[PDB]
Amino acid sequence: AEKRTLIAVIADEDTTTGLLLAGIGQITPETQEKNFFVYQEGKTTKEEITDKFNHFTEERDDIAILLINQHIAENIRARVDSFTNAFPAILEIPSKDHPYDPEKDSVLKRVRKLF
Amino acid sequence: VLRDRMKEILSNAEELEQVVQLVGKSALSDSDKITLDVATLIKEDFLQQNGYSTYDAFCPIWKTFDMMRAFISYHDEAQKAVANGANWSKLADSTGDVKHAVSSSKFFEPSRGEKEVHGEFEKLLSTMQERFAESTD
Amino acid sequence: VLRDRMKEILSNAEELEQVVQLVGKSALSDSDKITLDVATLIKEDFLQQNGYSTYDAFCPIWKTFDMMRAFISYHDEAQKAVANGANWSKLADSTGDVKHAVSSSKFFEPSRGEKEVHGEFEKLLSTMQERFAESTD
Amino acid sequence: VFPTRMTLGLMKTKLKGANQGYSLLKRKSEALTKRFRDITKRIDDAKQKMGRVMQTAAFSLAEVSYATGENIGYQVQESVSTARFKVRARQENVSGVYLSQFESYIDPEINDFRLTGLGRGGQQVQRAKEIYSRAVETLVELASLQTAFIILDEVIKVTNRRVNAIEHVIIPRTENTIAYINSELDELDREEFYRLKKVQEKKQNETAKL
Amino acid sequence: EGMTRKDHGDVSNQLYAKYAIGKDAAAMKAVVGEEALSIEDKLSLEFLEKFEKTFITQGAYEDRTVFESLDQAWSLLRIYPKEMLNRISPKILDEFY
Amino acid sequence: EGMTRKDHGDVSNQLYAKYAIGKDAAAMKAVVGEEALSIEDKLSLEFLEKFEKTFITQGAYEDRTVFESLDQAWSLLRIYPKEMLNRISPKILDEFY
Repeated sequence: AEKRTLIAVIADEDTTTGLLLAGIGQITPETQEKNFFVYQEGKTTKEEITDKFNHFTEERDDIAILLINQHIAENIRARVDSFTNAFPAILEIPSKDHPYDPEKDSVLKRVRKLF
Repeated sequence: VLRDRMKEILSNAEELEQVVQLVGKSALSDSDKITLDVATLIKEDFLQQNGYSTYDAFCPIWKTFDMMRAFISYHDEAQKAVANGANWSKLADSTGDVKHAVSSSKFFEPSRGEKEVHGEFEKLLSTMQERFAESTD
Repeated sequence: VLRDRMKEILSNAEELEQVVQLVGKSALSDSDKITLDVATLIKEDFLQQNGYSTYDAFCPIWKTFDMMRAFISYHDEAQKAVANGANWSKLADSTGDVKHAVSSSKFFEPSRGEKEVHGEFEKLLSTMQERFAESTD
Repeated sequence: VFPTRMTLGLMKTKLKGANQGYSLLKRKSEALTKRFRDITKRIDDAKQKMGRVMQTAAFSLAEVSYATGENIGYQVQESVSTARFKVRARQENVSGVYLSQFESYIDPEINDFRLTGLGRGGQQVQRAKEIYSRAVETLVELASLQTAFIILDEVIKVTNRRVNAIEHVIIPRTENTIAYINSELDELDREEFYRLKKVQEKKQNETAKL
Repeated sequence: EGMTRKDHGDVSNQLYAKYAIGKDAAAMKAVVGEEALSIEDKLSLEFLEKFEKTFITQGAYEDRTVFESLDQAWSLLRIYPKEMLNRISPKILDEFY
Repeated sequence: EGMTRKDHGDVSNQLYAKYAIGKDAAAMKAVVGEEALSIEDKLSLEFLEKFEKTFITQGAYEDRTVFESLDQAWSLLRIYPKEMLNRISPKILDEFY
């Protein structure tokens, strides 16, 4: 229903800055927390990506679409595969310095079973 | 005229009902809901009668003509409104006040005059058209 | 007290089974999974009198009662556990030994502590208690 | 097991129900599979389109940051406390089932951000936002299709289950019940005729002989 | 009258109508699932159970006045609006709702 | 012959098959909607009502031979394209569509 209007970001630093220029994330007024997770290569933890994914998918239900870079999604693969709902939607889009690779994409794995 | 149309509503309604049970519907065309809805009314006003309540089973042949006349008219406006655009939920809700009155008009029998065509029904007809306009726009 | 719960379990089992068939085991709730397992166990351990070594040995009302204490106990503690958050898989694998024991209990001759309460049945009651607790937190 | 009298009336309408329902479920599956093939092809395309739109924009953002001489992304995160581009949920009927769709609307909470003033280097940052606002919008409209696609996959499974269920269980259950009751019902009727006849032969004979 | 009310035949009729639907709502659940079920059918399901284990379930040394029976019946029947109830005169249903 | 056409057999085939698909189309429509209905179904939806209201529906003193029946057949069929009408020889069709 119409109660979800936020876009959360899991993306690399430069990509998250861009998305934010367009304006799609924010610091919520009901919880004081971003709707974005700023990530850097080789300088942030594998655990933190996990926490963010859960938080936006299951402990937040006001996120409409969660964008996630395939490369970052890969780190936390178990958790991406395991969220199977459509509310919120989970959408892997190609990461930075990488074109479309079908082997990192959680949704395409679901589609394989049955047609 | 009405008679064929009374039969026509009840017939399509029957068929639609097996399709709701069998497939276990996830949607309906906006017209078909109207057919089902108009049939429910037929059930109350004619089919539900009690032979020891004489307020709930008595009508002269003309009174019967006027009540059925009202129904067949409601179907006729409703089919046009979807066609000109308007959602079913819009159709049902905006028609509203006259829909209650026709439902509840089965609690009447001649007692406002020795007359077999009443002001009760004649008033409803003009108000029903007025309701239709609202639904459509 | 045990007879009433026992009747209920079988009565629900049949109905729940019809949903597994048609819809699949994807429409179930967790407590309903529990009712399915305990039921399968009852089917085998009382109703079957077919051997696997020896045709089954004299079981009295006293023996029969102990079996009922262990099945009914399994069901209560397990449903509490799932209600209170816990894996299905954790609970079923854990009961394990206890299930093998009740199956084969009837082949063994009556009195194994007493006719009244066997040591073999007495000990399971503790095992369930120990499991319920591990599961909960 | 079942009545031996007038199971035929309820059972007859079930049987017809079943074969009629089956045919119909097949058309609903055929429609669901029909759309499914099409969206799978459209979605793979849309992944590359989004990849590119993000990448070309993303690089321009990288260039703007190194050329001016400072890292902007920190300042941008601090300024933002509303989301400009938001979405409105709507249901669109595709096949029997309603899927969820998103239509973006742009709300004027914020126009740019209050951080640009970096003299000559500041024009590079202002322009960078203009290029990105347009890129994000391509992603969002494309992103809507992704949502429906996950929704279709969940529905098809319920639908494949039903088409099997009717054929395999219901239809032979109706057949066995109707025929077995039909056969018992006719038997009661036939034996009666034989019993009436048997006593009447006794009667006829007795009358006839002197 | 004076230990069986006027509303007696009215209330019976209503109690059967909600029960017919409740029985059917069980049947649609078996075959398809929650696919042809809805807010109306879901109420009816609740109705079929509450009625079965409260109205019909009594003792075998319980003496129940025709006045008692009617009082209990109305209490149970609160599950749908007044406008969904039209198997009863709108006069009677206000007094005894 | 001389009181039928040889085109009689070809039209009996066409008339039959489209009326059957139309019966299927009615049921389909109700589930899918009109906002998801197939373009072939729409032609079949219309065909169902015209075959009933022209070929079947007729007056209590109307009279028909095979030629008259045959003219009315082609006006129902005209609405389908030629490539959906393929149980008919290309000869007949190019003359009566």
